[PDB]
Amino acid sequence: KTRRPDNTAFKQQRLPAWQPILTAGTVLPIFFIIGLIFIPIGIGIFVTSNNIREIEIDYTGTEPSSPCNKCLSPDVTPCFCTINFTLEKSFEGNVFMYYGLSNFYQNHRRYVKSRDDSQLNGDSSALLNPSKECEPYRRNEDKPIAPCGAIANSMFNDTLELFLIGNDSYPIPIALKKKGIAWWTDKNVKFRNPPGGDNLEERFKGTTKPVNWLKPVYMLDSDPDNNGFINEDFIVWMRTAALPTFRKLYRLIERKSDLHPTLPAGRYSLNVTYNYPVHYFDGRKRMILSTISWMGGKNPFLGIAYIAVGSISFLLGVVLLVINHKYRNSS
Amino acid sequence: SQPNDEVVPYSDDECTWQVKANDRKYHEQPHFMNTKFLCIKESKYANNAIKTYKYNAFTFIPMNLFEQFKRAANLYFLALLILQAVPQISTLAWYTTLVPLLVVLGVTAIKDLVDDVARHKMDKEINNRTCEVIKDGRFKVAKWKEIQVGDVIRLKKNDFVPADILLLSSSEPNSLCYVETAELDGETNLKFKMSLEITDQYLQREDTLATFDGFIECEEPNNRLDKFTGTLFWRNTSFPLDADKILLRGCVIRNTDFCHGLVIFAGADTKIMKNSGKTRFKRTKIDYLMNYMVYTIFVVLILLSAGLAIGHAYWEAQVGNSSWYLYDGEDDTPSYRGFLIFWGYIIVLNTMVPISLYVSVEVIRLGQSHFINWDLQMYYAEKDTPAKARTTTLNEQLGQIHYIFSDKTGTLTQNIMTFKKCCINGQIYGDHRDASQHNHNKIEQVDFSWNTYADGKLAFYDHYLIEQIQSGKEPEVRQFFFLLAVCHTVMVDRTDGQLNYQAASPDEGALVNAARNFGFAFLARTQNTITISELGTERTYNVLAILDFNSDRKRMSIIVRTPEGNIKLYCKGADTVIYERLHRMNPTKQETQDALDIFANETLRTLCLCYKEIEEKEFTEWNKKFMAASVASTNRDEALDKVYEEIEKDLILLGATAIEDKLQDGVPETISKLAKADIKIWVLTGDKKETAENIGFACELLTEDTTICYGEDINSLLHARMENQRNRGGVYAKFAPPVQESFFPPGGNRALIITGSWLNEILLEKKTKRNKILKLKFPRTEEERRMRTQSKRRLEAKKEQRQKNFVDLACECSAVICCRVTPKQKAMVVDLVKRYKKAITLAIGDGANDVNMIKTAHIGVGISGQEGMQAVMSSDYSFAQFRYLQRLLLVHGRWSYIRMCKFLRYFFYKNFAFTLVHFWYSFFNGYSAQTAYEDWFITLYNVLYTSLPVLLMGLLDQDVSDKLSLRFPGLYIVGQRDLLFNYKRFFVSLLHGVLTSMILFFIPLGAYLQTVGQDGEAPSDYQSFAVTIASALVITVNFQIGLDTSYWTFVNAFSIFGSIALYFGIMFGTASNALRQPYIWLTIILAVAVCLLPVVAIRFLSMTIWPSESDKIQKHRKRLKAEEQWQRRQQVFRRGVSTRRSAYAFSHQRGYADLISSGRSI
Ligand SMILES: *[C@@H]1O[C@H](CO)[C@@H](O[C@@H]2O[C@H](CO)[C@@H](O[C@H]3O[C@H](CO)[C@@H](O)[C@H](O)[C@@H]3O)[C@H](O)[C@H]2NC(C)=O)[C@H](O)[C@H]1NC(C)=O
Ligand SMILES: *[C@@H]1O[C@H](CO)[C@@H](O[C@@H]2O[C@H](CO)[C@@H](O)[C@H](O)[C@H]2NC(C)=O)[C@H](O)[C@H]1NC(C)=O
Ligand SMILES: *[C@@H]1O[C@H](CO)[C@@H](O)[C@H](O)[C@H]1NC(C)=O
Ligand SMILES: *[C@@H]1O[C@H](CO)[C@@H](O)[C@H](O)[C@H]1NC(C)=O
Ligand SMILES: [Mg+2]
Repeated sequence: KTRRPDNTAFKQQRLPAWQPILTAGTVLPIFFIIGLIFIPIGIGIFVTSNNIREIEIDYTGTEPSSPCNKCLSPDVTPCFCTINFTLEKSFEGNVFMYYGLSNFYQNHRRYVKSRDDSQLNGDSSALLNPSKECEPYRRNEDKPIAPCGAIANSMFNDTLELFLIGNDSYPIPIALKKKGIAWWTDKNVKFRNPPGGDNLEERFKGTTKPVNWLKPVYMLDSDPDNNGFINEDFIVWMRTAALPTFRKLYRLIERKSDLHPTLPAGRYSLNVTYNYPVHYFDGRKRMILSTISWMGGKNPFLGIAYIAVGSISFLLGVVLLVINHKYRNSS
Repeated sequence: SQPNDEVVPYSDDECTWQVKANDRKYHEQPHFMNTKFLCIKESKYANNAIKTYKYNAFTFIPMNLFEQFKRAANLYFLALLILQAVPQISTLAWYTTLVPLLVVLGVTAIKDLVDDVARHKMDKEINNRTCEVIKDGRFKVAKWKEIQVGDVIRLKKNDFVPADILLLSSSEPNSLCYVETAELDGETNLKFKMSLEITDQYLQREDTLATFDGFIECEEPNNRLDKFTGTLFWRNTSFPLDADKILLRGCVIRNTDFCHGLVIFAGADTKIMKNSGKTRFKRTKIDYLMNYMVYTIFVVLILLSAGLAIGHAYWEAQVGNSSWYLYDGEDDTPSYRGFLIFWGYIIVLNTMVPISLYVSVEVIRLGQSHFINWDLQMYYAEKDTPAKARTTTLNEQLGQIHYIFSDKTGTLTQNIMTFKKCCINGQIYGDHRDASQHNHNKIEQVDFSWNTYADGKLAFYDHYLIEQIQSGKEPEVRQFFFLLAVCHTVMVDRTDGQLNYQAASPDEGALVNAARNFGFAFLARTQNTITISELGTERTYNVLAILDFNSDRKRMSIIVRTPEGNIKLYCKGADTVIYERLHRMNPTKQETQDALDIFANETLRTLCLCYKEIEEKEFTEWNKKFMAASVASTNRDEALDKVYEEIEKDLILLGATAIEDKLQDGVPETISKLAKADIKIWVLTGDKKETAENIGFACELLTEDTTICYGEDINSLLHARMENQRNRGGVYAKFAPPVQESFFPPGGNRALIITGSWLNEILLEKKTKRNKILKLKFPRTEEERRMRTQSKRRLEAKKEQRQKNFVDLACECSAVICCRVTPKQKAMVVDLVKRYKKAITLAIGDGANDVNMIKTAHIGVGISGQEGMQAVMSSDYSFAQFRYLQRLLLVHGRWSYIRMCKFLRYFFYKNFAFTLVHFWYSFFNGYSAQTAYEDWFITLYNVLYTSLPVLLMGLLDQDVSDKLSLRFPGLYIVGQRDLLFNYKRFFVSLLHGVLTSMILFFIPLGAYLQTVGQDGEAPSDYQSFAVTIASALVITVNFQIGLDTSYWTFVNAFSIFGSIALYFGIMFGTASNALRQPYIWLTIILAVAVCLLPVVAIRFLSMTIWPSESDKIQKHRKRLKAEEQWQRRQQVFRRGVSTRRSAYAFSHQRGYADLISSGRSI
C-alpha cells in the first residue's frame, strides 16, 4: 500500500531555516537608533522650512472692508480690483507664483470622472463623439464639445497682474512667464492636439465651445505651440486636486544674471480681473508667492512630526530598559 | 432479572423475507418492488454492493453547492453579485464580478472531488473479492458485488464471509464450521456453527446442490446479531432455524476446509451494516468561528454605510447644491441622493472579508493534509502502510482534542498470548536464569534441541527449569506439565507427521504449545482416549468424564484412568474458586499465592492448577449419578452442575501459570504522554469484563493505588444523590446542593470498570415488556383532560438528569473502561460527552463494530494494515499503529492550529487596514464614496501584492521543532482552552486595523495640506495622493507578516521581499513622478514607523512580563539535557498490602464438549 514516501527535506517539514527570537539586545537598540536619526532629520526640515518666504493675499472680497467687494454680483464690463501688499523682506533666487482655492471639492466622485481621456489624447475618431461619462456637458445644439466634461467646464479664468511701485507714474510691469508649469509627461504624452495640418481651426471643425467658456479652445493662447489641448494653463487645471484646499501653479518669475532681488523689497500692487464666482459656496481665492529650496517647500508638519516621533520612540527605549532589567531572571 | 454483565445486551436497542432457494427471478416480481416518482425504481431485496462515497454521478452539483453555501461568506459574496447587477447603482462595466466567484466555487468543488475519488477507489477493493457462486451448473468464480439474495455459495478456510449465509453443509464431521468474530464483537475465541440435521445428510455435494427448492420465512433486517427467528420450508413438515446456523458478514472462516450456504441477507440488509449508520457532514470548531466573524463584519458594514449616507444627505443640502461646478442634469432630491449612495458604500467598503478567503484556506488545509501522508515517521515498515489522510478538511481540529475513545482488541493489542512463567511448588521459574550452571553467563534463550516436536517456537530463558525435567529428581514438576496437556479441548490435525493444534481458545493454545516444548506432547484423541508422548515414551490414557468450562464455573476438569489402572481428577481454573475446593493439608497453600501476588503485580493473567486421587469407589457412585443426569429435559444444564462439584473437595495444589497479552510496540508510553497533555482516555471494548481489566493494568491506565469501583457500586452512589438530597430522604435540608464537593473525597486515581449491562441500568435506558400500558393513545383509555398520562411521561426529567450526573461523575475518574457494550452503545457514550460538558472528541479503532463510533466522534481514526478494513473506510485519518497518535496530535495537530490561528489573525488586519481608508477619506470629499486608491491597485492588492507571504506562512511556520514538541507535551494545552484565537482576540485584530488605516491616511494628509514640491513637477494632485497611501500600505502589511513568522525558510523571505519588489516594479505618469521626491519618501517612512514601532514594543513587553510556555522552551533550547525515561514503573512491592486482586482471565466458551458426544475427529 503506497510504498514509503520520499525523504526530501520539504516533505518532512525540516527545511533549513532561521529562527529569530526577540531578545534584549535586538529590539532595545532599535528604539535608540531611530531616536537619533528622526530628531536630527526633524530639525533639518524645520530649520530649512522656516527660511522659505511666503505671502498670501486672499483677494476674495467677502468683507465690506476689502476693495474687491465691488464685484461679488457684477452687472457691467469685467471688474478690476487692486490690492496693495508689501514685501517687508526681500525675495532672492527663483520665485513661484501660485493661486489657491478653498471649499472647492475637486475630488468629488461626480466631478472626478467627468472627463474623456480618449478625446484629450488627440483621437481623430472619438473627438466627434464624446463618451457618456460627461453627460451634462457631452453635447450641445447638434454639436459636440471639444474639451468635454465637467472638469474642463469650470476652469479657473481670473487674471492676475503684479506691479512694482518703486516710484509713482511708473508702475513696473514685472515680467511673468507662462510656459513650463506642467508635468513634462502631460505636455508631451498625455495631452496631444488632434492630428491635422497646421491650422487649429480645421482640426476642431464642427465641434462647439464649452458652455461656461468665452472663447473656443483653439484660441486659448496665441503661441502656436502652446494652444489647444496642449495648453499649459489648461493642463494644470485638468490635473485634479486631492483635498478641498489646494494651490496650483500660475507663472514663473525668472531671475537675472546680475545678483538682484528678483522681487526687490518695497511695495507692490496686484491687479485682478475678477471673474471666477467662488463666493456662492463659501469659496475663497488666494494668490501665493513662494521661494525655492533644495529640500522642498515650507512644509513644517514633517519637521514637528519627526521631533515628536523621534522623542516618543526614544522615551520608549528607556521604559523598555527599566522593565527588561527589572523583570529578567525573575517573575 | 439483575444485569447479567456477561451477555452484551443486544436487546433494548417471521415477516416473510422469502429467500426461496435459487429462483433468480422470483424476487423480481412487481409485488415486492418499490416504485418511485420517476421511471427508475428499486426493489425490496438489496444488492451486495458497498457505497461509502457521497457524490455518485449527477447529485454532485446540487449537493456540493448546498454544503458550499453552508459558510456565511458565500452568501456575502452572492448578495453583492445581485447588488452589483442593478444598473442604477452598478459602478461596474460588463460582468467581471461573477467569474471570480465561479472560480472560487470551482476550486473547493474540485478539491472536494479529488478527495471523494480516492474514497470511490477504496470501495473497489472490497467488491472484487471473488468468492465462488453457483450459476446454473457447477461452481464458478464471481465477485462480491454480483451476489444476490438466494444463492448457494462455497467458501474456503481463512476466507471472509461475503454475506449473511445459512450454513447447510461443510467438509467437517457432522458439518459444523468454526468461525471467529474479532471484527464483530471484539472476542478472540472461536465459535462453532452447527448446520441443520436434514441438509447435512442430503446435499453434502456440488452435484445435488444445483437442485435445491428451499424456502425461508425469516424475520426482517434488525441489527440484532443473536436472534434470527425463522423457519426453512424445504418440504413436507418444515424445520426451524436459529442463530446457531447463521454466519454473518465480518466473520472469518477458520479451522475448516470448505463450507456451503444459502444467502439470507445481502449488502445493506446484513446484521452488521445496520449497526453502522447515519453519516454526517463534519465541520471543525474554527468553521463555526469564521461564521460569527462574517456575521459581525456584515453588521459593521451596514452601520458604516448607513452613517456615511446620512452625511452625504446633510452635505448635499448644505454645500452640495449651492456648488455650481457639481451640476448634474438629474433632479434627484437630497434625501434620495443619500439612499442611492448607501448602496454605493456597500460596494466600496466590501473588500473586507474579500473573495480570496476560502481559496487561501483550502490551500493551507490541502498542504497540511499532505504533510500527514508524506510523513516518513508515521510509516509502518512491516506491512507497508503510509498513514493516509482521508478528509483534508478537519486538520485544525486535531489540535483541539479533549477526549479519546479507543477500542481494545486489535487496536491496543496484537492478539498474541506467549506463555510467560510458572510456579511449581512455591518457587517461580523463568526470571532470567534462576539456575546454577549458566547463571552468571549470558542470558541466551534455552535450546530445545532435545525434544523431537520442539519446532523452536517458544521463547524461554530459564536453565534451571529445563534441566530439572531432564533429571526427574523432583517428582512434582513433570506432574505439572503433564496437566497442561490433558485439561483442554484442543484438536490435533496432522497432514504428514508434523502436528498442529486447532485450539478454539487463544489462552489454551498458549499452554498446550508451552507443554510440547518441554516434552509431554499431545498426539491425538479418538472419542475416549488421549495419547501423549512425554519425554519420548508414548502413553494412552482413557477419558471417563469432562466437566467442561463455563462462564460462572471458572474452571475445567477431566477424569482419566492411567494405563496402570489409577483414576484421578485433573483440574485448572481461577485462583478464587480453587481455594474454596482444596484440601486443608497443603503446605504450599500460601507460597503459591505469593507467586500469584507477584504474577498479578506484573500485568499477567493467571490460573491455578490442582488434582485429586478419585479413590476407586466413590467414583462408581458418582459415575452412576453423572450418567443419570447427563441426559435430561430441562435440568440438564443446571442440575448437571450439582453433579459437577459433587467431586471437587479435597484438592491439592501444584502451582500456577501466567500468560501475557502482547500490547503493541509502544502503547503504554503513548498513553503517558497523551495523559500529560491533559487528554482523558476511555476504553470502550466488546471483550469480557476480566480481559478489559488486564489490559487496563498493562497499558498503565489504572495502576496500583487505584480504587476500581465496579459497575454495581456506581448505581448505589448515584441513588444516594437523587433518591435523597433533592426534596426528600428523611429530614429535609431546604438546600439540597448537588455541588457538595465531587461525588468523591479527594485522593484521585479512581478508575471505573462498567459493563454494558450496567450501563443500560445506570442511564435508565432499557426496553420494557408489553404489559405496562393498557392500549394506544386515544380519548378512551385516556381522558380529554390534557392527556394526563400517555402524553405526560416524566421520563425526560430523570433521564436527562441521570445522564448529566453520570458524565459529571466520570470527569474525575482518571480512567474509564466499558466492556461488553453493543456497537451502538459505544456511539451513545461518545454522544453523552459531546452534549454535556461540550468537548472535541476523537475515536480510534478497527473492525465493523467501531464504524458507528467513528462516524459520531468529531474526528475518527481507523487502524489499517490488517485484512479487516471495515473501520478504515468510514474514518478521517488512517495510520497503522496506536503509537502514531503522538505525532498526529502533538506535531501535526498543534502545529496545524497555530498556523490556522495566525492566518486568520493576519487576514483580518491586512483587509481592515486597506478597505477602511475609504472611510476616513469620505470626510474630505463630501461623503461621496470615492476611492482613495487607484483602480488597478484595488483589484491587485489581495491577489498579487499581499497574498503569497501568508500562504507560505500557513504552510511552513512552526513554533518549536518536532523533536522537542513531543518531549514537552504540555504545549498542547494552548490549542485546547481556546487561548491563541477566540472571539476576544478577533476584536483586537480589528482595533489593530482601524488604527493602521488611521495612521496610513492622516500622516499623508498632514503632509498634503501643505506643499511637498515647488518646481512644477510637484505632485500634490489626487494621482500622487493615492500612490503615497498605496505604497505606504504594501510596505507596512508586508512587514507585519515578517514580525509574525517565527521560522524563516528561504522561500519565506523571497516571498516578502518579492511582493514589495513586485509592486514598485510593475508600477514603474504619476508613478515615475511622485516617488522621485524627498518629501514623498519621508511621509512613507514616517507612516511605516509610527504604525510598526508600537507593535514591536507590545510584543517585547508581553514576552518579558507574561511569557507563554512556548517562549520559555525556546530560551533554553540550547541549555537542556536529554531523556530516555519510561521503563516500566518498577513497583516491586508495597508495605500497605491491600489489593490482593485476582489476575484471573480466560477467553473460552461453554459447550465445547462435542468430544464426548460423537468424537468429532474423522
Ligand atoms: C469664467 O468662468 C465662469 C465660470 O462660472 C464663467 O461664468 C459663467 O459664464 C457663463 C457665460 O457663458 C454663464 O452661462 C450662462 O449664463 C447666463 C446667465 O447670465 C445664461 O442665461 C446662459 O444660458 C449662459 O449659458 C454661467 O452662468 C456663468 N457661471 C455662473 C456661476 O454664473 C465666466 O463667464 C468666465 N469668464 C470668462 C470666460 O471671461
Ligand atoms: C438644485 O436642486 C434643484 C431641485 O432639486 C435643481 O433644479 C432642477 O434641475 C433640473 C435639471 O435640469 C431641472 O430639470 C428642474 O426643472 C429643476 N427644478 C427646479 C425646481 O429648479 C437644480 O438643478 C439643483 N442644482 C443647482 C440649483 O445648482
Ligand atoms: C490694471 O491697472 C490699470 C491701471 O493701474 C487699471 O486700469 C486696472 O486696475 C487694471 N487694468 C487692466 C486693463 O487690467
Ligand atoms: C494702492 O496703491 C496705489 C499705488 O500704486 C494707490 O494709488 C492706491 O490708492 C492704493 N489703494 C489702496 C486701497 O491702498
Ligand atoms: Mg476491534
